[PDB]
Amino acid sequence: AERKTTGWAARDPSGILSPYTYTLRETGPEDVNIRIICCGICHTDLHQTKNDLGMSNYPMVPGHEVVGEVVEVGSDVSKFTVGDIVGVGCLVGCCGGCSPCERDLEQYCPKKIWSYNDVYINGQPTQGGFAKATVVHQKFVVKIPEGMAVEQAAPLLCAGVTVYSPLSHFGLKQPGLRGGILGLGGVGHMGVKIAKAMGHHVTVISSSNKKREEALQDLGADDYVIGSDQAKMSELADSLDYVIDTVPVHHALEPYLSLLKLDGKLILMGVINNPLQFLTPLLMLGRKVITGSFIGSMKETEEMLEFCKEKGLSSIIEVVKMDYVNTAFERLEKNDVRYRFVVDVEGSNLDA
Amino acid sequence: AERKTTGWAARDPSGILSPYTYTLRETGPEDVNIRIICCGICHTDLHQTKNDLGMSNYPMVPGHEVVGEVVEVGSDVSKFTVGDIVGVGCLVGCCGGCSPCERDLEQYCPKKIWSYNDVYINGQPTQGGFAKATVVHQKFVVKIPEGMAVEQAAPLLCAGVTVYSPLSHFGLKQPGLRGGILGLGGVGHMGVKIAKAMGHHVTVISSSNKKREEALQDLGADDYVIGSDQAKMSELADSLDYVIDTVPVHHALEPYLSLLKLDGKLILMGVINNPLQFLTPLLMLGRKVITGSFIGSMKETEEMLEFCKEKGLSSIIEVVKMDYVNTAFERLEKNDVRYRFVVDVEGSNLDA
Ligand SMILES: [Zn+2]
Ligand SMILES: [Zn+2]
Ligand SMILES: [Zn+2]
Ligand SMILES: [Zn+2]
Repeated sequence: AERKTTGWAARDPSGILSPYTYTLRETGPEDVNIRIICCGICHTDLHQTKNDLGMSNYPMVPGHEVVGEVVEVGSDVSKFTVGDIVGVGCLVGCCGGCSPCERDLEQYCPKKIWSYNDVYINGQPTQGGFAKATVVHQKFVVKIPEGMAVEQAAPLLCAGVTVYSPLSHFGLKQPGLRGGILGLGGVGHMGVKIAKAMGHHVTVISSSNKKREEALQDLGADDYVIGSDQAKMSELADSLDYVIDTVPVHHALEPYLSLLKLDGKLILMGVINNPLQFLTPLLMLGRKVITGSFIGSMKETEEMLEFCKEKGLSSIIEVVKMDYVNTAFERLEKNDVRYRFVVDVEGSNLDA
Repeated sequence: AERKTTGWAARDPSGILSPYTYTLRETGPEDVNIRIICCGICHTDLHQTKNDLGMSNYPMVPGHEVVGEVVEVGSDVSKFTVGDIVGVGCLVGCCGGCSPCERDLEQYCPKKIWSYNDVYINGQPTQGGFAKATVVHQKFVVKIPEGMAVEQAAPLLCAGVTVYSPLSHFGLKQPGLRGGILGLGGVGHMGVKIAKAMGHHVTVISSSNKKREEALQDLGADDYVIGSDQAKMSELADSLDYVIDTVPVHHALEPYLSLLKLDGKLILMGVINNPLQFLTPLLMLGRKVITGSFIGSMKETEEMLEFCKEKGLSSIIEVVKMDYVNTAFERLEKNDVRYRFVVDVEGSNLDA
């Protein structure tokens, strides 16, 4: 293609990252060429890296929470002008001609191409944002809002829209609503920020008192309930408009469906690889919903970023240099990060 | 109270009906006193009768698809004028002061009182529509539309709104939609009528070729698929906007979720007493909904009846006299009815 980049790749299920040089494509008519400033780390990167889901193709450059600079723009693009600080999410392509793609629900396209570990329309293995540059179709790039900081808008490109997409789709953008956040991972954490920011009563549900300081002090949730403290669990019995169910492992749905009121939704966003249960007469009891959501579209990623700027959301990111990415992976695995990690990619890896 | 009626009650789990005389209440300020013309039979009546659900209180007069005449009206009622042919559904009371009752979603009230087998606000056991009369709170009575026949509007009071309530709530009243009707019971049968009448492509799904003539000839569904004929089951793989899941026993949800397109709903309306399964990454795949619905409110029962008159729906009812109710129960059990049963209650049971 048109020139080379170096970035840090994984090349076996041990997931240890070391520099890897590769060729980027020629900036085609619709493409946008980006000089990556920083890239965020989150568990997807930890999962594909070490294989885990049994489907990793190596060499693999992670990073899907990308924010950089348009240095070059394809023959047709006009949204972006060179110089613009832009950002790239989990996807880099879709078929553009099926009903999800026309509806601007391209994350739901059957033929979506992922940031890395996939293969693009030209036959090339997609590589992440842990590199000094990337070329991305203009449809999968977003202008990061003006006051917004780069390492700030990078968690927001992944966990931001995963929460804001349902909160916007299920009509839950309304002030007043009562929500539960079951699970305090990354998506959970953002749940308590975007929900609380939309004007919602946010109750964080867990299983131990470890996330009390986090949910109540650092997240500002209105009270914390242990999913096993039956006293307070029953006072909640028909008060919640929705539940953002974030737990990745198998759990009983019925205790959480129980907190829900008439027409209440349980939005599931952790992948439980084993079939979850529900007792059918209780969904009938409250015209309750069991649903799910896969990330966000690009229209919603604009919306969400704009929203967090307006409402001034601020996650507590920890910015590390690229030689630290392996210990940063060890710690993100042992949950030793003070909430999020952002790799400063202008803390470079020059390897021609 | 104020006078006696005779009707036919069940008095043990054998469910055999024989005349039973009892006292109706005094028409209180909000109450409406009705002279029952005809009453429909459906499986609820067959279930409570023979106990089945382990909770029947005897003596028990069935019938919850009631249409009769207001002979007397309480001190405050003004909707109804004596002479009006009215109808009564599954419920006869609710708390009137909780959020479902204010929202006009009274069927979802925690404190709803059922037609029979329950106990009313005055302490009296509620008794059905298999009697020559009943007194009902004005809130649980509906004016049967003008051209509409009495034995016609009686199936419609139960199976009508059970279908029309979700079809109206989930925004599925729109022409064009593709729906599946999984299960051809009573609710299923009405599904294929109200869906087809709203301007939908109706595909009836089953497990054998017995309901072909019924679904295609007598119901006018657009094609029939055996849920096990994998060839045609896979050509349907992302075409349906919704599924009215009507099967009362445990079944795999995932084959039926598979027919659904982006944002497709599976509306469950048969009570599976054992927890149904779903693989969580596929709901995430299509932002698919698993939901349920318990009958309809009274506003929706007006709407629905008015709708079936406008669209001229006509179920094939079989009108029997009250001495036939036991053989009619035997046959409704062996599914020997040419679709619905209606007991002519002006084919009387005088027993003082
Ligand atoms: Zn991420
Ligand atoms: Zn597409
Ligand atoms: Zn019925
Ligand atoms: Zn109520």
